[PDB]
Amino acid sequence: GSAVPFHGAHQAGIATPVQDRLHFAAFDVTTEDRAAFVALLKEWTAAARRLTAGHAVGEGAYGGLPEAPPDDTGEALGLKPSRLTLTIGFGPSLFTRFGLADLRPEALADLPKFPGDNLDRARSGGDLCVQACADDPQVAVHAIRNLARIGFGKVVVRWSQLGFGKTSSTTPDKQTPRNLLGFKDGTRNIAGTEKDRLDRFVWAAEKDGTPWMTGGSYLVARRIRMHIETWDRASLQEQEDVFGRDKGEGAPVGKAKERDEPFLKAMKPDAHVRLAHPDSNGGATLLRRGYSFTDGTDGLGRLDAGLFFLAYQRDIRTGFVPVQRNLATDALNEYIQHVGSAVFAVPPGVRDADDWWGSTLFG
Amino acid sequence: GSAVPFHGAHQAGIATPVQDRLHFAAFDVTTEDRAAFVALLKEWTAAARRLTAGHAVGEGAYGGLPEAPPDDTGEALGLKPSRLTLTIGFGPSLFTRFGLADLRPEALADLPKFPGDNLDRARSGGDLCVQACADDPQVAVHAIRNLARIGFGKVVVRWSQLGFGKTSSTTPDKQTPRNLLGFKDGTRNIAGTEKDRLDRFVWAAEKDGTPWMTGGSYLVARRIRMHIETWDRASLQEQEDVFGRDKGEGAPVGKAKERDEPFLKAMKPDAHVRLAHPDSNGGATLLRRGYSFTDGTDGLGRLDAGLFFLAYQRDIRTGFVPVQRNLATDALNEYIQHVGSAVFAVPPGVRDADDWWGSTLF
Ligand code: HEM
Ligand code: HEM
Repeated sequence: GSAVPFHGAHQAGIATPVQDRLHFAAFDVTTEDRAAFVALLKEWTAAARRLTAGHAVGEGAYGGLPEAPPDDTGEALGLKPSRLTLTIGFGPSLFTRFGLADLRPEALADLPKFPGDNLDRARSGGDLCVQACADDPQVAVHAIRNLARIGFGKVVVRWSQLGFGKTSSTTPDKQTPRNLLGFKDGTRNIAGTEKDRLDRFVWAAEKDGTPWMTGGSYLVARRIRMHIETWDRASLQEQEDVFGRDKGEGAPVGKAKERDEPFLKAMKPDAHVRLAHPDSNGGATLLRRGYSFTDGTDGLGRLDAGLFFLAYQRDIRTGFVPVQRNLATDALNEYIQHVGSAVFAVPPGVRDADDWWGSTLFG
Repeated sequence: GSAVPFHGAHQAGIATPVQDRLHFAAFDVTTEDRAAFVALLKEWTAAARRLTAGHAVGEGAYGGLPEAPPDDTGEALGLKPSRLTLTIGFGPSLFTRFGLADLRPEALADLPKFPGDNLDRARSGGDLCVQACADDPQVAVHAIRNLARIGFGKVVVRWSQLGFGKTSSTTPDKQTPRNLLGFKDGTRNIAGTEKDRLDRFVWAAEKDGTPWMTGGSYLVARRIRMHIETWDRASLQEQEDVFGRDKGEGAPVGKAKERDEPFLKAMKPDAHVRLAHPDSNGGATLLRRGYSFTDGTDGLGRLDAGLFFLAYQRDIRTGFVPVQRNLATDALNEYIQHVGSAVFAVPPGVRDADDWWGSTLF
């Protein structure tokens, strides 16, 4: 299909079909004035309604007064909506502003330091995020560029990441995508069709303790670099032993098919799948919605490439934290490094044409 | 999703329809052994035949000996060829090695300094380049990665540039793409069907004075930063005056349709199209084939944005040089800065399955 509806009980871009491309941006707030910030949220919501339907923002990209700047910067003219979704989230640091300190959710927990972390503070944190997903990267970039422009004077862009998954024009919808290590990635995940599993593991409930967040979720972002040239010198057996699945079919060891359920005892004790599996973590289960990246080459000639990992969950303390803690001895650690991090509370959806992003928090 | 044929009188990736994604790499050579370098060119050619057909390199991505590394890194398994083209070029610095000094073509000229240039030396130059273009970014990264792996110990990556979306056209029958300033870019180019114009302006000929380059071309690459804060506060009229075309349709000033011919005297004297047009430059004409980029933020609260400009021509001295010199007074200069530069000789095509990249030189 061509467009994804913007309105709902939940924000789109979480349980809705995974699009081919990502532009993720974190913003910092520069105003102290609550009223001015609320005004921005309303203007952003109006723009998002236009963008997700394939229309220009405000009065358009051309045809207005010649002596005024155009309302829309124009680089998406002639393109389709491209299944664009725009998903907003609020960082812990937002809650030190506007008198919000007592409304920070307990489920919006600060992450501990994990072994091997090497976080760049410039590419970590942020007061706000917008996740822009679409099948055409120019559609996603146009959205971020215009939201940043509307917000100028009240917010700045802290850090930005481009990503890619599959190319849907050429690649069947049911084929699992491969990551840049060459392994199928996504086999055992929560799918958007699994209503009950979403209620149990992804959406915040009223009884969880923070009423304004009912129908929202909690997001963890990790920029994870791969040591590509080291990995490529490893033997085939070493690579398969790191994961506990074979590289060609992606079946669990001792099984024949990708979707065969794993027998954890046949994998090495520090294999990634064995450590990450819910049965190893008291039942803890995540929705993964991440994207590959390749940014260029670094000063030594090496490929700057990896996984921009995104996980959604009902509570950070019972989702990402236990699972990542259990990866302390993962065989994969030799070939990766976490170099950026942030956490966000993703509010409930925009109910109808008169609602706006953050209305349950701000009133 | 289809394959583009690899063999021909010319390399693919020039007159070919422009693909959605770019991965460009420049390499420096680290061996002094001519025979070892020739062996690398042959192994690279064999890999390129596989990659452009959607097959894995060497003996494949899996099912070999458990105790050896796979020949192919595996991340393009199950993907279509996706119009992958691989185009190789040789930089001026290459000709200081392997006894090649007297074979350097005259048409491979060093560029002069241009006013406004702020060139980063680390993201400029290179002994050789590979341009990988495809509709799928994973297919393009896979090709560059596997070529670099095969070359370990003989070549190193100097610098690379990814392009997320095209800003050029060799197919006038299809929609012209927009750059990040919001204007159509590629209306008046050279089309892949225009055989006469390609022979006059793009392909090198025997009589030009370097026999080994017959059927090849010359490439200029310029990395250009865009001052999008400054641009986004300009009025609509200011933006249109800079180019000489309207923003919505992309028609020449005063006309109704994109593809109507420009009437240059109705444009401002410093308009980009007026200064760049062949009629303003003694007939000099280019094949433009560039892509947009964004590499994160600038550290000052804004998105970074630019255009990786690529031009092909029969002689650098009669193509890019005169046109860029004429852009000294361009109104666009207020909004852009050139921050990287490289030139390359692009050899002729790989004729058949016994031929190899660079065979006419070596
Ligand atoms: C570059 C980093 C990573 C790579 C390359 C990677 C790769 C993979 C692969 C190939 C699988 C098996 C196929 C599948 O079920 O998806 C897998 C499964 C999984 N990964 Fe990772 N992963 C990475 C990081 C992480 C992180 C940071 C977490 C959580 C903190 C995580 C959690 C999981 C989970 C929960 C599973 C599914 C296990 C199961 O239920 O069978 N992964 N990963
Ligand atoms: C960021 C840099 C640039 C931008 C945004 C830009 C934009 C444009 C636009 C919008 C057009 C009109 C549509 C078309 O015919 O393609 C154009 C035309 C053209 N540009 Fe540029 N351009 C840039 C840099 C350059 C450079 C560096 C050169 C060559 C040195 C160049 C050469 C041309 C030529 C030859 C034309 C066609 C003129 C004609 O025959 O009508 N441009 N450019």
